[PDB]
Amino acid sequence: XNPKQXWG
Amino acid sequence: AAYSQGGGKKKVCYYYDGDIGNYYYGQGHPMKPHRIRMTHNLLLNYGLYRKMEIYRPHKATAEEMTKYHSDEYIKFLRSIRPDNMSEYSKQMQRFNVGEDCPVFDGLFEFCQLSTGGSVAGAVKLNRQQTDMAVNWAGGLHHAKKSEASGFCYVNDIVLAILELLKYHQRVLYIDIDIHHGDGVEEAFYTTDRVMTVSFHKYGEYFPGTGDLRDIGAGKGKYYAVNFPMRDGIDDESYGQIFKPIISKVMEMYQPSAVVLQCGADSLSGDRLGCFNLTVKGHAKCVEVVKTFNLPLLMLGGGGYTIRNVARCWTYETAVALDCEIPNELPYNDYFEYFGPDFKLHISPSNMTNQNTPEYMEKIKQRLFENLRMLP
Ligand code: NA
Ligand code: NA
Ligand SMILES: [Zn+2]
Repeated sequence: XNPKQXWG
Repeated sequence: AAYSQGGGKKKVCYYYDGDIGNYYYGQGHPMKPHRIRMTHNLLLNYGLYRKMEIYRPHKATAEEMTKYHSDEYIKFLRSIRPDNMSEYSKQMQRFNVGEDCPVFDGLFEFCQLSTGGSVAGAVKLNRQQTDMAVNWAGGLHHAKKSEASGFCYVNDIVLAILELLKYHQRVLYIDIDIHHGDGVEEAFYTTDRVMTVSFHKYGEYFPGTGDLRDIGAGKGKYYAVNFPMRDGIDDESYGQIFKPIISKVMEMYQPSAVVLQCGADSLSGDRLGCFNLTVKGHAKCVEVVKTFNLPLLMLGGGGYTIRNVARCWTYETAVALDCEIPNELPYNDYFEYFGPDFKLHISPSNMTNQNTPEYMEKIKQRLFENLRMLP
């Protein structure tokens, strides 16, 4: 759920 | 007591630990337990403590948590620390810790206080000693039986619902976080004793579940309800579907207790969200649920623009208390966070609402068809 990092 | 008409002001018990604000997820991490302390300080400075009972939760024990979570996962959460991470690289991946859900100092204690507030509130409701229990540190709806997810490690909601089920045949869960309440829905997907209702952005968006065709399974078929939404939903669009759906759910399911997750990342301007609700539009959901006059556990959740989280949960506490509070913010320890306006209520943005009125009515109509299938 973080657009800035990872897949979430 | 046959004269009761279900009105009246409600008794509210509120759970907060003054240590909660010091837990730190890490540099740049959007989840900030400090927002709970900001909320608390704001509502103290509005004087809302004069109108409710304030309790410090206990630290929920590993054993309380294994009423749902696996023993191995809770043992891991109790053991892992920034100083021993290197030795646990395999377990970190298995339990999905160390990326979105970091290891941080006091992780387990943070879980214990988050969970303790929700379970303590549930017990207070079961004992018929309050109408509402509030735990803004809870609502961590993504945690799964054996893994962290979505900044959530221990699912305090599932644990609180398990506690309510000791005294309540049917429990209704409602989730207005912008993200699908997947951990709660998964826990109860195959039972009719918990109906889960989630409103959320759906499509190329975390966690990827919550299609309106996900309706539960086995004895739980028709007891999961999902309302998938697009970017930009506003107060008017949300309010025109929320009260009709919840009213129909109340009519068909007749719960005896309700858990409302009030994740504030559905507000306009959230760091991670893409909706356009105001604090008033978000809090209309609390007003709607509150009018059914059922035992109600109100929880926090997401919310990543922290001045607006504090506004939202302060105003929703006031709503629970039927207390009008002024728009002009009182001085408080975090006053500079609320500039440049220093007002309680927020304005929506000019972002486009991709949820057309026809889309909203059509999804509502499809969910109404599913709700006709309850006995
Ligand atoms: Na939701
Ligand atoms: Na269910
Ligand atoms: Zn969220």
